[PDB]
This record gives sequence, C-alpha cells and structure tokens, in this order.
Amino acid sequence: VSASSRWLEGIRKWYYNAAGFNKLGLMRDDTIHENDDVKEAIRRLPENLYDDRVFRIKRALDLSMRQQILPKEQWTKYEEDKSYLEPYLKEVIRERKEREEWAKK
Amino acid sequence: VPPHPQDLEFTRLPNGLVIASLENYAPASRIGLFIKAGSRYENSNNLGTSHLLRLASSLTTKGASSFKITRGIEAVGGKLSVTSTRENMAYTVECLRDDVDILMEFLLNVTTAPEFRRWEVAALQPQLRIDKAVALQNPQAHVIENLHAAAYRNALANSLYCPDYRIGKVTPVELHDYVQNHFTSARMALIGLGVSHPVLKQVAEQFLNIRGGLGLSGAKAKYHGGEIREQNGDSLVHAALVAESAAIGSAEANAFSVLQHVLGAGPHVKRGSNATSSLYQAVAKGVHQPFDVSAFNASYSDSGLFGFYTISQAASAGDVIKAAYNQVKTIAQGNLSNPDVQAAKNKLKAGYLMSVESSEGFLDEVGSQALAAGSYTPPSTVLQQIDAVADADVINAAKKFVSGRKSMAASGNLGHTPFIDEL
Amino acid sequence: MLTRFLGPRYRQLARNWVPTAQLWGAVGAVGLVWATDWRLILDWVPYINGK
Amino acid sequence: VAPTLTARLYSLLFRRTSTFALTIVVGALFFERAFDQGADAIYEHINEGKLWKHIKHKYE
Amino acid sequence: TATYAQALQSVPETQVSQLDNGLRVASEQSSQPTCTVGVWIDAGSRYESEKNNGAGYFVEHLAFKGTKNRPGNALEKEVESMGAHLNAYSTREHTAYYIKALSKDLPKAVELLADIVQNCSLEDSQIEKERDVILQELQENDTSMRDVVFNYLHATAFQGTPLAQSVEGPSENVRKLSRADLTEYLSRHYKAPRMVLAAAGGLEHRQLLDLAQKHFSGLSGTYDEDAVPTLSPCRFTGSQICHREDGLPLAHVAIAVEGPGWAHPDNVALQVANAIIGHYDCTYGGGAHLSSPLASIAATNKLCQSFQTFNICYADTGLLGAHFVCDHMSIDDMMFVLQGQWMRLCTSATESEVLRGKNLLRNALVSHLDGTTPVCEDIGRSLLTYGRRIPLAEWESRIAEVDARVVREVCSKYFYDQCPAVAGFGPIEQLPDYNRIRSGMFWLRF
Repeated sequence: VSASSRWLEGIRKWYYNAAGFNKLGLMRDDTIHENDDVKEAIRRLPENLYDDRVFRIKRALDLSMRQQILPKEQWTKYEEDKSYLEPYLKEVIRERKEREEWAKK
Repeated sequence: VPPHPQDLEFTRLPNGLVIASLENYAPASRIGLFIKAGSRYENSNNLGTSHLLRLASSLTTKGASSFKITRGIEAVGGKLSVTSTRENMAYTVECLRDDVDILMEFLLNVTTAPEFRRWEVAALQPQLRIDKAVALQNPQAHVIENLHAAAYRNALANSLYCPDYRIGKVTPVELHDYVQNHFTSARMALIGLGVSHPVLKQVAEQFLNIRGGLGLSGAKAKYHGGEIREQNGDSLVHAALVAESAAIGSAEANAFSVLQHVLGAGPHVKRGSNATSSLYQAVAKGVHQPFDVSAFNASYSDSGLFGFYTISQAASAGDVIKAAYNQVKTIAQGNLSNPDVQAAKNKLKAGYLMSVESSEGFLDEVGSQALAAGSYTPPSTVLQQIDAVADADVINAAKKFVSGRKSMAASGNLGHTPFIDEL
Repeated sequence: MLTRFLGPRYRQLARNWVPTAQLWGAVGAVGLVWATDWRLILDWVPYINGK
Repeated sequence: VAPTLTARLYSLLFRRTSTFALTIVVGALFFERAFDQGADAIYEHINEGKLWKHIKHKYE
Repeated sequence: TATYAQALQSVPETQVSQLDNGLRVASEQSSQPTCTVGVWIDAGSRYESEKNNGAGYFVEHLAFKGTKNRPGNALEKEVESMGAHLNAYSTREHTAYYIKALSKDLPKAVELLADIVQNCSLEDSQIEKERDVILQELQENDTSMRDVVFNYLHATAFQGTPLAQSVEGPSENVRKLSRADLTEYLSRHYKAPRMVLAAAGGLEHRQLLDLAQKHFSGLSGTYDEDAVPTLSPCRFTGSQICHREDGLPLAHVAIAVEGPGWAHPDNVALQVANAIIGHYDCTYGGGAHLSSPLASIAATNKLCQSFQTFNICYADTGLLGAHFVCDHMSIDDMMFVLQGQWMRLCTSATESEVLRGKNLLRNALVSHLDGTTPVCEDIGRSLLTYGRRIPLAEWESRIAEVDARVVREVCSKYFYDQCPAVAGFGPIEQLPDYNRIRSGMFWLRF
C-alpha cells in the first residue's frame, strides 16, 4: 500500500522503461515468446485484439528494421499496458495441466 | 421368482419441475433431464440453434472442462447423449449404480452451467454439416423435414437440422439465450432409473431451480397445408401425404393411433406379405413389384399429422399414392370391420407394452409424458384408453383425413408423382 | 520441471520396460566385450580362452 | 523333440527382439571362436609348411 | 441404496430343464407384461458342404411362408393379429427363430414356433419364388462394403475350411438348390439335442416346460443313432485379400489374428483390451479428448470415418481385430496407429486404462442385457455355446480379475508376432504390403 508498494512498483516501472519495447509501440504480451501454450492463446484471441496485436508487431518489426524508434509521445506508458493475452494463456496452461494430472493416474 | 417390483414415484415441485423415479434394482442407472426446448422453439432469426446445442453436450462448463467431461464419463464407462424432437431435448446419462453421482454432476453442468466459449463453438460448427449429411442419407429424413415445413407456417415447420445457410453462423450468444429461455424449471422434468426419489428431489431442489424463460409448449403451430417437391433420381420415389389430425394426449389421438394400425404401420414378420395391412394389400392389388406403404402418425403438443408414406418406383408413384389414398377413403366411407379395429387395437397395445420393455424406452416414455401431461399414466390405463376407442372414432379419424387440407412431401424422379390437386 | 512424469501410471510404465531395458544392457555388455575381445572379461568365459 | 526344438527356440529366445539380439551377440561369440579353430585347423591339415619347423630350429 | 455388486445377485437365475428328447427348455422369469420366446438351433453354414452352402439361409426364407397346418399365409395372419413379432437369423454357427409377444400369448407363441420348426411346408411354388428373392438380396448385399469385407476376411482367414463360407451361399447354389437338398439339411440338423427353447419375461418356467412337452414332443425320441457328425476344427490361415476398386470413395479394411473361441476364459481379457482401443465414428461428440489414443489420434488427424474393434467367436477359433473406413490417403496411417496400440497393450498396458476397459465392459454387458429379446437370445445362445447360462455375477468376477499384467500377457499371446488375416476393399492403393503389416505385429524395442 504505502512507500513499500510504490517502491516495488517504481522498480517495475523502471525496468519496463529499460526493457524498452514500449519505444517500438509494443506491449508486454506482444514480446511473449511463442510456444505451444502461447500459440493456442494467440489463437483464442477475439478478432479485434488479434488484429491490433498484428499491427503492433508489424509497426515494431518495421521500426526494428530501419532501427528507428517511436516519438516519445507515442511510447506505451507502463500503467496503460494491457495484458490482453494473459487471461487466455492462463486458461490454456490451466487446461494442459489438467490433462497432465489425468495422465498420471 | 423375481422380487415384487417398485412403483414409480412422481412429484411436481411448486416451481413447475417434475421428478419421476423407479427403483428397478438394476445394475445400471439411467438419469434423464427432459426439456421443452425442441426445434419448434427456434424462430426465423435463430434456426439450427438447438441443433448446434444438441451437438455441444460436451463443450466446457463451469466446474467441468470438456476434457474432464469426456475422460470422466469414459473412466466409469458412462454415456452422455442428447436426443431431440420438434418439441423436446432430452439429455440422458447412463452408468453402473455406484457412479450416478459423478454422472449426475456432469449432467447438471451441461444443462445448467454451459460456458459456450467462442473457440470451442467455432470448432464445433463443421459438425453440423457432418451430422446433417449422415442423417439426410436416408431419404425419409429430407421428406419428413419437407413434410413439416409444408404443413405448418410456424414452429413445427422447423427442422431438426440446421439450415445450410446457418451452418457456421449460429453464435455462442444465441446458445446462451436458447438455454436461458428454454432450460427452465417449468419446462423441465427429471427422470430417474435406478436412483431414489429423495436423491432426485434433492438434486432438483438444489440445482434445477431456474426460472426466467417463456411459459407454454407453444408459439402455437398454425396448420397450413401445401406441398414440397425434390427432384432427385433415386430410382425409388419417396412420398408422404398427410392432414391435420389430433394433439397428443387428447382422445381423438388414440383414434388416429388405432387408425394407423388398421391401415398398417411396420411389419410384424420377417419378409412377410403383410396380410393384416389394409394399405399393403390395397396397393398390391393394383401394383406388381417393389414398393412399401405405411400409415404415418405424428402427434404434437398442439397439433398432429396423419396420413401415409410410400416408396415406389418413379413410374408407380401415382398408382401407389392413389391406391393408398383410396383405401383410407374406404374406411372413411364406413367400410371397416370389428375384428379389424380389434386387431389394430391388439397391435397398438402390444406395441406400446413392447416399447417400454427396456430402460431406454421406459425412461423416454416417462420423460415425455411428464413433459406433455405433467403426469405418469401406467400401462394398464393406457391400455384402458386404447380400449375405449370406438369403431366410429376410427371411422371419424379416417373421415377427417379425407376431407382435410393436405400436406405432401416427395423426393425422387417426380415425373409421375401426383400434385395434391390431382389426388 | 520433470514433475509432469511423476505419478502412478508412469511408475507402472517404468516397471513394464524394466526386463526390456535390462536385456538391452546385456546385449550392449556382451556386445562391447566380444567386439574388443575384452581380455579382462573374457578370461572367465569357458571355451573363449584363446591364450 | 524336433518341432518343439524350433518351437522352444522361438519361445524362450526369439520373440522379444531383446533375447533375439541377446542370443545373436552371444551366438556370435562362440561361433567366432569355433569357426576360427576349424578354419585354421583346416588351413593346417592341407599344409604343414610352417610351425612344425619350430620344433626343429629352436627349443632352448 | 443397493450397490452394483448387490444388484447382480438380484437377477433371477435362468431356469433350465430338458425334455426326454434333448430339447433344453430354458427361461428367465421377470415381471414384464411382454416376453420373447424362441428356438436357438446349432445350425449354421459352418455345418454345410460346398454344395449345400446357402441351405440354411434358404430355409430361413421359407420358414415363415407356410407349415402343414398353417398353409401359405395363415401363420403371419396369426402372429400379426395378436400383435406379435416374428423374426429370424442365421450366422455361421447359429440359427434362430423367435417371437416377441404379449405374455399371455405364450401358448400360441410356442405352438407357432414348433410348427415352423418341424412342419415347414416347403412348397415348390415358394421354394421357387424365394430363389429370385435371395438372388436379389445378394445384389444389395454387394453394395454394403462392410458386409463384403467381413465376408472377405472370413474367406481368407479360413481358407479351405467351412468357416470360410458365407451364410447366404454363392449364387450358383441359390439357383440350383433342390427341395431334396433342403429337406436333407433340416433332418440332418433341426433335431432336438441341438436346439434350445428359450424365453424371457412374464412367464413361469413350469408353463414353458408344459409347452415344450406339449408341442415339441416327438423329435429325437425315435431318432438319435447314425449320421450325426461333429464339427472339425477350422484352420486359420493368416493371409490377405485385397479387392481393389477405385470407383468406391472410401476404403474398408479388416484385419484380425486368430481368436481362441467361445469357451476360452481368455475372452474376457481380450474384450477388455478391445474396450480400451474401442470404437470411433465421425459423429462422435468429443474427438480430441477421447480416452482411446486410437480414437483420439483418429479424430484429431481425421484419419478415418469410423473404426471398431471386435472379437468374433466360433467354436475353438475366432477372429480378433478391428475394422475401419477411411479416405484413400489415410489407410497407411490408420494401420500404423491401430497396430501401435495392439503392440503397446501387448508390452505396456498401464493399470488405469484396464479399469476403463473393465468398466466399459460391465456397462456394455448390463446395458446389452436389457429387454426380453436380448435376454432370450442370451439364454438360447449361451446354452448352445456354454451349455450353461453364465450369471452376471460370474462375468463380473471374471472382469474383476483382469488387471494390467493380464492384459499385456493375454494380448501378447494372441497379438504379439502373429500373422494377421487381412481383408481390403475399396481404393486400397495405400493398404500396406502384407510383409509390412506383418512386421507391424511385433516391435524391435521389445
């Protein structure tokens, strides 16, 4: 709640800015490494998010190509960073582990 | 020397739900949840919704994922099936008696906590096409679906199968809505075989108290008439000719039921001449070679269709239909015996008794009765009911078919199949 | 994260392949031994004492 | 005794590709030796042009 | 509440009785208002010679077409009139005629069955009419790929034995069979000690017995003696029959190894492993999540339209395997997976899956013995094949005894490194070569 939470939060906000994907207009979940669980979750995204996600990634690849970056104004502010993919991925993991528990019996 | 049997126990909860159980001390158990959610409840904006629904009995629920429903049930060697008619959907579950609790839970989940997840629903749409293709490979199905679309302008005209233009288009929100407004306490009945009344009633009062749908077993089937024709080339022409008859449970319905056996329904003997079949003898006389004929009798909550069904060579359609019709006409004109109505009676009664010999059939009769009549009628009184059909009632049923507006569906090479106009 | 392979079934599976995995080691043992004419090992074998 | 031979041989040693292999490797051991005996013994019998020369020239 | 176990002890014991004849009259009383009565005869096609072949099948066609006391059409009129159902069937070892009837109708029901069984009026006009009918049947049977493939499978598996033969016979026999030919078959076969009068429902075994004596009295009494052969064992061959026809759109394939036969206790375990592999059909709800790896992989990769395991039992031999239907480019894959499962079960059946298979069987058995007909058929067949009637309690006991070790032991005996009988029909260009189908019957790791 107090100084303590803000400190961790500000340590997190610091790394975020240092990680620097926001400079390419990206979002945390856009940088997630695609594995089986991730592929399925990407698959389950509804039309809108999936479309936005592809354009974001395209904007970035395009930048990373000419090794430019976005104007400061358009970086993605921490806070404002939507974990759109998270709930889907969590459910995909939660599903797999169920098969995995079933496979032990 | 078997033990003396139990009596079925029946209970109407004040919220509308019905519960019925029989303790046949069977090694297996049959639990079924019957709902007035059949195809007649779809409307022109959501056709096929109850088909897709019928096919999604194992998508994930709250408290049971798809994988769990499947694995859980097969682990005990259980079954989950959903069966539909234009009026009801009937989710039945079966397993050995030591496992009813796990199967009951799953049942409750499929019927009361379905999640219809976008991606599971999308993955399931193509099954409509497979499911429909497999059914429609019997000529009868297209025919009876056309029969009904031609006979009614409403509700009962809907088909058991999704229209092609709707395949791929039914939405999860439509599935949610169909369940919410049809799977409610007042439109539901819970039948138990091999379980006990207190367990059923306990389950009912705990999990089946849901109300917020609609009310009656009707938008109300308007009977219309008219006919539908499907050119085909199948060598055999399939045709059905019908008129509005009687609503199920009404006394006129048993007259039709008996008329059906006077005229003739299925065969009783492997490869027989069908001697006691008025229709089959009457067509025989004027037709020499491949054909079948049967009286047809469908009865619903607020209507019914009665007539006959013919299968004949493309060139004999006219003759087979015409002769078959003339033979009903004959019974309408009063030319019906007494040992005839009697034989019909004995074929009906025995047929019924035989129909509820197994569990699968007993539970379905009980389930549908509960849903159509809100009661349970024992075999002895159904027999009494058939017994009260009088010769004139059968004659009147026949009379009603002859003079009533017709409905015909036919498929095959129709070049010699009469129009109605010409019957 | 090898916990995925830890349970009753997996344990039954391991027992089922034990005679096979054992016999496959018997094959590899004799196999190397014979192929290198293992002086150390072969001396014990009757009739294969070609010295 | 004869049918049951090929039979028992199949029963106890041939099904399991394990034993099937265990035997051929073990069977290769005994064979390699017994073949080299007979083979050399054959090479000798048709000859005797060297080796018994030793009994003569040395022995000290 | 009553447990599953308890529920099995509740099932009334099948009552057995024998006439001074050889006719075993057995029944199982219940409280139903309906029943099924019938005659199960030890007559098949495995009992016929190459020229009699089609005899029994021919007799079935005549069976309900007139007796001496009930001519041409009257028998039907009687059955139909009381609302009863008269049916009949013939496999390669068994023949049956049974009636579904109101319980009170038990008297006439039996009186009728007897008449059909002894006084068959094989009138020439009819024996002649039936030959154009049976010929027709063959023509339609030819369009059922599945029926053709199991006929093929028998034909090759049992090369040179009578079990190789089909039930209906070859067309040449259908058109040449004489009345003498039929008369002889009946006399040689339809005789007391080879037939069982069975029933199930609302009847008392006393009644049944009264009737058996009343209308079946006078068969093998002054009979027995000379001209009664036993069945010779049938050599299983292990071969292949591929009927290539690219005009059909799905291929049918049926592979099997030799099974032990009716009496062998080994059948229970075999049935449990089968249950583990199970079946599949494209209309099955739940595809990817199905327990059976075959089914699941099948459903996921769309490797077929359907498959089914089976265990066809004959005296001392049988067919043990699976049948499937698939696209021309999936035959290989399907074969590979099916075989993979047999091997796996032979070498490594886990304990959990054997309980599933067991549960599947208890549910199948109990679910199958539901309604008079299936039970009457079980009484009649069981007496012909076990000599006893095996109480559910015992089958449970037998199922119960199976665990994983048993599965991998028993499966190994019949499947591991054995030669299959393979039957292929349809667009089978990719049906694997026999050598390769045979190589898939064992594996190098094991």
